[PDB]
Amino acid sequence: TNINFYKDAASSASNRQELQQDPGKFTDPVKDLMVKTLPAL
Amino acid sequence: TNINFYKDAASSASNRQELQQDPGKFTDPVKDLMVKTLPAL
Amino acid sequence: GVPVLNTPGSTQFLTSDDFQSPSAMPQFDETPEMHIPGEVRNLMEMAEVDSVVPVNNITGKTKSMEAYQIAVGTGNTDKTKPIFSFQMDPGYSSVLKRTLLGEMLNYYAHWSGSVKLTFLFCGSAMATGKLLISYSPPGASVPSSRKDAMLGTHIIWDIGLQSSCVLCVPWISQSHYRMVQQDPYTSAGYITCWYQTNIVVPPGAPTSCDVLCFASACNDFSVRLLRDTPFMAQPGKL
Amino acid sequence: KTKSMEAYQIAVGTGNTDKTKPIFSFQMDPGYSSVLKRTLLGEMLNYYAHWSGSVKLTFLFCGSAMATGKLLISYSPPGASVPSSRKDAMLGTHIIWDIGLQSSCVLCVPWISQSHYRMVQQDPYTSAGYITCWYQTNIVVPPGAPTSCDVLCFASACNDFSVRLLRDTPFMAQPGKL
Amino acid sequence: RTVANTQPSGPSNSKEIPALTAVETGHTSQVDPSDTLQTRHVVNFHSRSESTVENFMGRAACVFMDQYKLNSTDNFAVWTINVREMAQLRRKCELFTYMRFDIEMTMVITSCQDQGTQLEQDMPVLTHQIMYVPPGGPIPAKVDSYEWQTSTNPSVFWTEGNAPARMSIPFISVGNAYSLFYDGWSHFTQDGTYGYTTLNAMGKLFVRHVNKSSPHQITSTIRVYFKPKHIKAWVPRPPRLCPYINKGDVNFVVTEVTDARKSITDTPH
Amino acid sequence: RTVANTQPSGPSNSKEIPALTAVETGHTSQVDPSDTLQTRHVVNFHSRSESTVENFMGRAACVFMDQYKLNSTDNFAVWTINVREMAQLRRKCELFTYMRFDIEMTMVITSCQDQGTQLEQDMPVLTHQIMYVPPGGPIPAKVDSYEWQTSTNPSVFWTEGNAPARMSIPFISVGNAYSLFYDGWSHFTQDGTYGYTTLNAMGKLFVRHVNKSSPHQITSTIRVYFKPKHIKAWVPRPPRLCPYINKGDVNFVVTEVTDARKSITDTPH
Amino acid sequence: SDRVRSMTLGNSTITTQESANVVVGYGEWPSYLSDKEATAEDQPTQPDVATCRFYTLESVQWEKSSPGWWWKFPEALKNMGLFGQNMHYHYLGRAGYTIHVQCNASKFHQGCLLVVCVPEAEMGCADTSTTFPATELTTEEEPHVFTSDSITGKKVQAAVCNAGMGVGVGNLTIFPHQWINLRTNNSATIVMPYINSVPMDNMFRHYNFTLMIIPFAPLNFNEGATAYVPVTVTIAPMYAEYNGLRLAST
Amino acid sequence: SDRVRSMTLGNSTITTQESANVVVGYGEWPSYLSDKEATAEDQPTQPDVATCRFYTLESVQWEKSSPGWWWKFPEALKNMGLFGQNMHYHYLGRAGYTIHVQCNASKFHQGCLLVVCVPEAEMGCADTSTTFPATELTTEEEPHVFTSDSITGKKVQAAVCNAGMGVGVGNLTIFPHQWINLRTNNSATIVMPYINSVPMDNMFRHYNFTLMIIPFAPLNFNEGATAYVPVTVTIAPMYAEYNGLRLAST
Amino acid sequence: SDRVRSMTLGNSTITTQESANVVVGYGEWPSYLSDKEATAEDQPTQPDVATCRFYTLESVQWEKSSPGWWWKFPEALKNMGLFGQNMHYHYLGRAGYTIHVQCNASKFHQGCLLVVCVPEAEMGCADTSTTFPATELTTEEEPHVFTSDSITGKKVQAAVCNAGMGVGVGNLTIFPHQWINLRTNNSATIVMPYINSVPMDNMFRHYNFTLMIIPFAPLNFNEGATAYVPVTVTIAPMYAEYNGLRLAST
Ligand SMILES: CCCCCCCCCCCCCCCC(=O)O
Ligand SMILES: CCCCCCCCCCCCCCCC(=O)O
Repeated sequence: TNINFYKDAASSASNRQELQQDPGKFTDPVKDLMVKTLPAL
Repeated sequence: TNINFYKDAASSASNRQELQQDPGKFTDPVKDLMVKTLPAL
Repeated sequence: GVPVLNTPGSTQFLTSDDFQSPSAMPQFDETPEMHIPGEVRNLMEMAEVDSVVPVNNITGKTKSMEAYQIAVGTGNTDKTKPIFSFQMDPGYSSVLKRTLLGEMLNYYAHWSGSVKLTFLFCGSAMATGKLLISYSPPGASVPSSRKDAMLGTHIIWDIGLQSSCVLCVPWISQSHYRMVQQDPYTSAGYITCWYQTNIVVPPGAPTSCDVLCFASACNDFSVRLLRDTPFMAQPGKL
Repeated sequence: KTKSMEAYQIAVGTGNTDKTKPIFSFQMDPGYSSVLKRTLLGEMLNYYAHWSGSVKLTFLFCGSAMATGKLLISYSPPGASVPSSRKDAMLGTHIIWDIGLQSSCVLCVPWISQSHYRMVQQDPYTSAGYITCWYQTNIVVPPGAPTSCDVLCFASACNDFSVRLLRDTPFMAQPGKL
Repeated sequence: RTVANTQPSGPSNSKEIPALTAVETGHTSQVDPSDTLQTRHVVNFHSRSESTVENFMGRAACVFMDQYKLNSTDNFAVWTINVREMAQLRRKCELFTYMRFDIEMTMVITSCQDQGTQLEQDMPVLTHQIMYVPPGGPIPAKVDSYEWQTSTNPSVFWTEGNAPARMSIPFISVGNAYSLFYDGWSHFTQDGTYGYTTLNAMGKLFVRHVNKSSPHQITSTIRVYFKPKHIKAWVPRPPRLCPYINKGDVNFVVTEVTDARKSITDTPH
Repeated sequence: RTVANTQPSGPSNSKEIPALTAVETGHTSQVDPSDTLQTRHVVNFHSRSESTVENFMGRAACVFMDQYKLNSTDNFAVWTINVREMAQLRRKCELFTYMRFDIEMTMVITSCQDQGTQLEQDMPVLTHQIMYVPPGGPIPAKVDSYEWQTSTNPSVFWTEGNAPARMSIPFISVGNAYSLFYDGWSHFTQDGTYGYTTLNAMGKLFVRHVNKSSPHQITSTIRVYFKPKHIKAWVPRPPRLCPYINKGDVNFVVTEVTDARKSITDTPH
Repeated sequence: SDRVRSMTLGNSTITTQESANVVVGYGEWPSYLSDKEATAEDQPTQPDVATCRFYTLESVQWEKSSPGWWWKFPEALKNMGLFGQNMHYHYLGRAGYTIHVQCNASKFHQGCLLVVCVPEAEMGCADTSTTFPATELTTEEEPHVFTSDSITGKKVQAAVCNAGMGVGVGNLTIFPHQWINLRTNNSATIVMPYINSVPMDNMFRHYNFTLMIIPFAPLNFNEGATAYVPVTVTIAPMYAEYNGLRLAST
Repeated sequence: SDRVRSMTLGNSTITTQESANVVVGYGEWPSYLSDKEATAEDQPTQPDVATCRFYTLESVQWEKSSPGWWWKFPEALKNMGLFGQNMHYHYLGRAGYTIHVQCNASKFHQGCLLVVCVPEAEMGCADTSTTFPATELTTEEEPHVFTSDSITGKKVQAAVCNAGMGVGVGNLTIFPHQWINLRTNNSATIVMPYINSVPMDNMFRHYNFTLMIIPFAPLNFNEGATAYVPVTVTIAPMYAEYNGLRLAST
Repeated sequence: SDRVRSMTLGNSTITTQESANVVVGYGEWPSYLSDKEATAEDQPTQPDVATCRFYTLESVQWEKSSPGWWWKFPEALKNMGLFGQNMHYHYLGRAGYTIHVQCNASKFHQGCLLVVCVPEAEMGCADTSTTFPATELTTEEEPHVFTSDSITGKKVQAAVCNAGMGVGVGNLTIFPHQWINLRTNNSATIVMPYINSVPMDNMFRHYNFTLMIIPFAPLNFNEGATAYVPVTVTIAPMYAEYNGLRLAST
């Protein structure tokens, strides 16, 4: 299952069950918050 | 036994111990309930 | 590492094995499941549902629609003769082999349960008659007289408004599972339909009425040993 | 024009000629459509075999500040011919882009599909719709402003967007050892 | 989980007429042998196991047999991935219109060592790369093309003499089920590809020898066995009586409804 | 973990103008189909799985194919260890400037048994030593040199006919990430090696036959497959449209932005 | 009584005096696509009565020699009211069809029709090598007749015994089936819900199902009885929802 | 700001950057016909997005000499999507139209359009004795232009000063009116509800209203400015409800 | 309003009246290297205002035919104040650059610049076999212009379509990007933090990023408009920290 049989951390199965996502790094990189429901100016 | 050694759900043994059955989808598809002990009309 | 002794079944591709295997695409987001009506979680459900059987499978009639049609007539001739006769076992009987229960039987080697044959009178609404549909358990000759069929299991079908009598073969077997393949040991009985009374018709109605037999599986029905179907023969690459 | 910068430039003009003709037209499916195959969503689509989600095409008017006009950017769901009249495009999903201070209208294709996941590879079954831009009104410009203004289309993925089946990209072809 | 037990019955003269039903209703009679006839109390320990669609598809069957050689397009085997290529599993899958099954492919590959004038040179153990190109992906044209670099395409890279390769595949259909039967054209103009070929376009399977070359021609046969598991059959269909003719369409030659018997009253034995 | 569900929408005549945005801001609009148009409440069970960089790099792809022979420098294969040798995984890794991935190498080695005049002598199972020399370490010059004594260099010593060798490698970059793209010169004088070649100097991989010699020439092909796992992509980049020309530099031949279509209004079908 | 029936879907209503119980397709009543099972983000067009009404198709004479007929739905509903209009003006469409086949015959008429809604009845070509055109299977105006024997050419294999899909016609009762036996029934109603893998599909390229009316017992009437016995299909889509407003497709 | 606007009725959406406040017709927002005010007992067909979407009509060039144009709704919406299809397939129809007239002009363009929805703008014949045919006032394809002066013949009196209804055009602001002044406005939106005496009326014989776009100040642009200034009407029926499914009328 | 902006990093200040929101590089604001993420044990030299100020680079005329320009930072900041002096006198340097590109154009000017900070934009040689010298890509004095078409020689591939890195220029928006559209924007500010694998790197051998200003829509102005439209890069390193005081490198 998820048991790690090798002591080294790199010698483990890929973390394919991690679906963390932060698109705001690329889609919303502006300093001032931009709301879609207001003019962008 | 029933332990799943692979993270992906599809990468598991077939569910050969599931014997769920609903023949009423095919044998009894009529809207009005039909009881064998009464005339079908 | 961990001392592991390989069993004599190692490194084999057993077809019927519940062995977990690595995923081709790990963490693959399968398309969300929707409630598609008619979810088949067992093919004995499609066996249970009725299926017109080719009772009149005489040469040439299998090509046409008359294979399912069971001919009945308002004639004194051949009234002491069966309307039809065939073998009960859906596995190898010509009538029942390609029907829903039979097709889901030849995919298996053993079958158990009560076949129920629903007989629909596809004739004139004023065409009234009494038939004697009889399953005779094996061990004796095929019924050649209506009395012989009456001596076995039978139901009198009084054709009327319902127009469909279900002859439920009550699983008269010496073994818990009859064998789908043709073997005399698990050979089933004989289903024969006769005239308990003539098919009386008014002068304005056709004498040559038709009957349809629907061989269906009951709740008892089950199949135990899977096998490749003999019907689906592949001569070569498609 | 693919070699030059005019590939991205969507030409618009203050001329009565060809006003009843689309500003542009192409296939919605980013997998195989020539316009959308090498873009960010398309390039991250041809690395996969199935794609689902709402493509949103942000259209930036790169013209004169006093160049004001109304466009009709329309995604037409598949099953019918490519829109050849502005009315046909209006019959499908569409947004009227009133070019102004914001200068960018987002045409969000609302995932009008018969299957949960369209296929990235070109197949008629999961074939997407057609994105066509027309003139709802001419690009009115002052006498001191250029008539041949430019528009940039930004195809982007929404929060709905996902890809399901990974595959080697057809774009990256290696003839031999580097 | 066993089937319903045969309830005890007795003589009856009532208005219930359990045998008398109507097929005009379209409802198969739910009658039991206790209803029509008189039956003893039989506890049916028989169970509808191995008849489950999960168990029925559990039997792994071949779907793709091809011969690809070592030392053109004959050095690797191309498979438009469909269950319909082999009739044995095709008819099983064609028992249901829609089956949402996680398919477990178990490649069985056996080298042949083609009969030639010289076959005195022994090649080391042949490794086999079974690459899966998703639909629309890069399709290799040579056994050493760049497509064989499996950056994203899954590949077992199975070696001969070991356990048969097996890579379970999830449900990859764009729709919510695998349409084994699809009476629909590829294009909305109702012109194009008619049948399951339209919706059941699940990519291709390219099988090659990882070994660059051999002194003598070796034509390994890739025998792909598809085991459906986690199946969700949704619309049952009858088995196709007619023999399968085309692997991309349901086109068939007419066949008799059943094996013809001499007479309507002809009961052998 | 599923993607955001399409919230139900309706007719709207307001000053919100969700469609009207500004790309001049550099912020991609966060609008949804419910914003611009009127959409039904659709619960999106679709998930951004297999699109994760962890899952995207999970697909193992070749990075190094070379032919080293049995019975000079052609008896062992030398690999300056870089993902850029094979274009399939290189473009995947070049989607991000920095990727902190524990790389899982899975060597696939297949003997070829080179076609010669005499090939009637059968050699026993060939063992393969895949030694990794860290950067600056002792590089072997012969197949039997002292460097092959793996006092510190890791080596699988894989034998043919078994499961493909696989040795997971941790994050070994001197920096805190693998700079797939590095617009920097090797020397501070801004003269030397420009590109990823500077920072991505992760040693060499020498592959040899542990067997001393064979009666006939056998040229086994080492097919190194790199599976990144525990990846930390940190600066995304577009895929390289141009075909890869050099494995030590980003140098490229100019290529069209996309497949040219007949017209700006040319919509096939 | 169960023989009498009345269905008032939309403006049009169907009243019958000898009609057995209606065969709900596979036991599940049709309904609008739920948000859980929806994959299209467009706002669904749901005409409750404009499109969800009984459309009476062309009536075909059930001759003595008639082997069968088939209608391909929803493409058979083209040019049939606002359901056909919404088909033309929408990329994706879902509907649960309560087909009602009317076969008015006297008490002296012998015959039986398997009125079966086969979901995705992929039809076989008459010549296996080629593929038939769309006109051969599409049922826009007239039902496509199953032939009593095998035919050849760029058409649909119309062998009634094989039901055109290489499948035993007697086993067609596996699909939602109702029997019009002139002894008892004169009309069959099958309330077949939307049956497809994808929650919504185009209504032109893909035919959601085929209504096959197969006379298992051919019409048999003595001289003096009405010879023109019509088989009239009256199909009413239910809970019809369309996504993807687009240019009309013709 | 009030200048920016976004209307997402149906699939089609309209986004504007210089658009004044939308003129709700007579201050009442359109809605479906209530049971209290309903006189037709048929089940109303209410496509929420199939018919209630923005339909972009033919764009007419605002010339310097253009005196005005008129569209007759809902008959101007014939052959325009499922709204027109439902018009054809229904005896009675009700809709509240949020017309959006787009006139994109630069900052150097002088002009002003009275975009006014006149309910029941009965048009006068050019010759008072006779009555004009339907083609003269109907706006199926192209806007019918008001003439600068008086015309004669079996047509509609197109005198712009009299607005074609014998009514002072300057007083047309009595009806729901919005001004497209190229100084400030480039688009006018009038959300006109269903306006008729009968709660539902046929959409062919009776035109619920007429959208008259009257240039009070003619388009004035110096040389070098865009001469093709288009006046594009994008009308979106809202809360469209139809009763009386019938044969398509053409 | 969002259009007005004012950045007072260091002594120099930048005030703009039409400037969209500043693009923080990848959503993370620059900061001094934390002790957790620091690998150099030298005491960091952190001039808060001596080096962290707006440096106005050479202004390049945006011609109609100009395909693009690129600056290679921080090497483009050589000989630019105490930031360049600290570059010369330090082995390792980290800085978060808030580049501000000023393109003052009138309301009659048509054009759009993708001002994108590409981290580690490895440039391709014009001839793939060889490698270009440092002068070809370094931007010490003047921006290096992207060519409209392919060039040859020991230089940098300056094909604007491939952005010099074999990468689709239209996809360059994947990196921190801001658009100077003369319709709306006259200046773009990208606050790009220190972006490198190593926490601190030499500022000569390695260019932390490249500011590529790509005119996607070429400058289009009618006769009489200002022809010299300058593209002025004003880049301000923020939180600039240097380790390894050494002999000045020239
Ligand atoms: C070698 C690793 C990857 C294996 C991928 C091969 C299997 C692809 C998926 C097959 C889907 C089911 C078969 C086609 C659809 C159908 O007709 O049911
Ligand atoms: C045989 C055991 C040892 C295996 C060592 C081989 C792999 C060395 C480490 C590779 C690091 C990642 C690839 C190079 C850096 C990059 O460009 O990402």
